[PDB]
Amino acid sequence: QIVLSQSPAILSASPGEKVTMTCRASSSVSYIYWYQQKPESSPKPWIYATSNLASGVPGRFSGSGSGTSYSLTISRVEAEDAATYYCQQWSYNPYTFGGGTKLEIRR
Amino acid sequence: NADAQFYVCPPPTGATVVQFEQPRRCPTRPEGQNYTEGIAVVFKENIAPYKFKATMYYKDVTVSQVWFGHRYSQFMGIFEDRAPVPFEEVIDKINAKGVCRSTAKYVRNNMETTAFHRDDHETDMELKPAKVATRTSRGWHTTDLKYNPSRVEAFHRYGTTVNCIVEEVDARSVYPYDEFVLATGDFVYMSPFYGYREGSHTEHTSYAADRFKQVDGFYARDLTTKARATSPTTRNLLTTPKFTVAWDWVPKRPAVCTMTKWQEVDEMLRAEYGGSFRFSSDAISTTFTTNLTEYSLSRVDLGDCIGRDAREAIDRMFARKYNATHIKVGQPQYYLATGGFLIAYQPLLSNTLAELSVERIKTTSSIEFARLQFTYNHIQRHVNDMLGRIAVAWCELQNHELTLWNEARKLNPNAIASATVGRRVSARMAVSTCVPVAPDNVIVQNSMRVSSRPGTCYSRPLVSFRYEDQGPLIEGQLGENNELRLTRDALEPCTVGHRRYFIFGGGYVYFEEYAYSHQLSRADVTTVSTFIDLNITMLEDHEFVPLEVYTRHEIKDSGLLDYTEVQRRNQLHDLRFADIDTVIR
Amino acid sequence: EVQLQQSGPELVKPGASVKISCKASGYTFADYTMHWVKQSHGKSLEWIGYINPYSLFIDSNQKFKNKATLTVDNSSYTAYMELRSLTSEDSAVYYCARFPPYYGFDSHFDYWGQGTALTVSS
Repeated sequence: QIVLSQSPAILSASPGEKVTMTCRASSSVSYIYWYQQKPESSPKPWIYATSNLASGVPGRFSGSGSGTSYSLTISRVEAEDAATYYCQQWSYNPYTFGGGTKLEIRR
Repeated sequence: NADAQFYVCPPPTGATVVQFEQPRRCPTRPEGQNYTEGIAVVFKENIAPYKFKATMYYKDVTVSQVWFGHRYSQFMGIFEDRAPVPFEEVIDKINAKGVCRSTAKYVRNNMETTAFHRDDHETDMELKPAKVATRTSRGWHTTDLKYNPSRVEAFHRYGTTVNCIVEEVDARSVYPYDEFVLATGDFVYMSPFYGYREGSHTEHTSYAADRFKQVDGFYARDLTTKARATSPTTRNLLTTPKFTVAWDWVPKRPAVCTMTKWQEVDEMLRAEYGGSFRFSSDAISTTFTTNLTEYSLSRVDLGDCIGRDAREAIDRMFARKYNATHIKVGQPQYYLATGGFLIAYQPLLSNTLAELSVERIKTTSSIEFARLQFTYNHIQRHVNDMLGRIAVAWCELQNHELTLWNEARKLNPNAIASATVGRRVSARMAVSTCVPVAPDNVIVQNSMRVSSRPGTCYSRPLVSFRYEDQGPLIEGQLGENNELRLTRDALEPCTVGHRRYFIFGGGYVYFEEYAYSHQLSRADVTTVSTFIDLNITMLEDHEFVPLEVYTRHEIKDSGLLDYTEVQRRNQLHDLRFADIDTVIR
Repeated sequence: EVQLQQSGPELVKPGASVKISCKASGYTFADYTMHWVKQSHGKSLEWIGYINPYSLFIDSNQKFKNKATLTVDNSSYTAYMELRSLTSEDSAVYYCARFPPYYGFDSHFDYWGQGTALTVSS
């Protein structure tokens, strides 16, 4: 099974700061797909096809990458931008999800 | 008779002694080439394309412009276009129900354009089979008549025709398999092995990502039988600006090979000499030549067919002939032969004898050097074996005959020494030689009678001779082979019926009852031969003329239609039938 | 709007079998694939498999071959996941998810269920 190591495991951010989170893959993948999960709630679609933004996500999010290295960036982090972010792939059977990167806000 | 000389040598007494040469060391026969019995599979460079099946889905859009005169009607223009069927209409109309909608909607010249069949409302039309042609694949369409507008006099009118065509076509790709072409003549600038899954996204595409989709769990429904398939497949669907093509996704490695199996050799002999291996096959009459080191199959790009086809063919050829008589020693070995041939060799050993950087290989089109290497080596090894056996027999005969030459020296040392020095000599353990002077003009007496003692008479003819003409006549006696001795000492008792030939200067002298009768030629006595005949003739000269079964002008004329010649005729049309220079104002 | 109502039995005995449902509304149930994922105690997300309601084609994780079976009710517009031989490590929140019936660049889990929470204990 293809593995998606998702660094960092936990990142702390102050509101306004530009932050970035990585997702590197064991083998080359065609695309990467990002999801947001807040507690006691379902995951929601966030970034699809490595760069495209899902319906209703803010324009401060952006994605980048190809092959085995992928990234998610926020231009200025807001307070509602505080959850776990999962990268997943479907290029191989089974579909796998990364370990998650938890985004914490400073106050 | 004067063609023969005469000779006088004294008694041999001197320091000139001579010995015969002792027996020589006869040559040892060459030992012979050691072979290895084995099974081979020979590979050539693949020149065949990769062939696969595809299906095309497009719409023939035709809009015509008719002017309606008083008596007649004239086309003012006919616009023909090929529209791709969308992805959703291939999946949900054609594969689902066997229908295609009567509207083409597609992007053309950076504009979304729509076209309604018969300029009417949209409906779903049934795909029915095309009219049969010979040596064509299957096809389906929705309409067979063009739509032209109805007559309103002195107006220009327009009419649109939409025909949804589905065609099965053969698709061909060549290495590095970045592209393929269809049977229509349409290039597709995508690898046949491209996909979003299983690592296939490294393959080439020059199309945007919205043009390519993949369907896993695809069940094809036959358009004639209306029968859905029982096993699923993964379909690639690519919309181009003129058509959408569909094909099965397969992995690239078990589909493509750079080499192809050419010959299966059940009896391949391997010989090692001169720092090389020589792989001879007696069935196909070739010998291949390689280095001692095996070739690594990891050096061959896309070379997974080689080990599969070799191990399968070797196991058949072992289970057909070598089942009870041999065992396999080791694994199959791989060698690169001169001319660009890869040899997969399985060594065998008989049950009696069992006491204890990536690159492309280019093959040549002519195997004639390996078949000339076979025929030369097969003749060379035979003529060297046979002429070597004659050479060991000629040495053994000349050593064996020396015993017969030792017993013949003691009998007649004059004739044996004169036959082994190269000059007439006199001889008497070693043997001592002397050279005779050569006289001629000899006279022979008529009487063999000894007058002094009447009860005896000489055995050999009396002669008188002169060394030179200014010297006295020397009395002597005729000896053996025209040797005139100096003494008259060959006495014998007188007998009855005395009749003798004696060699006297290129002919025989004949004496009857001790009296000179007459001289003879040698062409009077019957000749018997001591000799064994041997009639060897030379191999004559032969001339080899040029000979071909088809000249290169014949193989190019074998094609029905030549593209260079049709385009040279067709593009000369305005230079023959029009005027490209005149401008009317 | 597009909604995936997901309810099932939530407290179950070790060595038994449960069936979770995901009712679909707001879209044609037959032209999208229904996926199932597992989130155990906030460790990760594991994909189970999917089913196409039209062609009944199933592609599954081999980790769950002796564990899950998937089926649909076409007349009821509900998908089902049946989890057999329940041990305690099977205790997780199970989600249902919608996905296109093809692989393009657009193909992603765009709608989710709220998640049925399973407990294997006594």
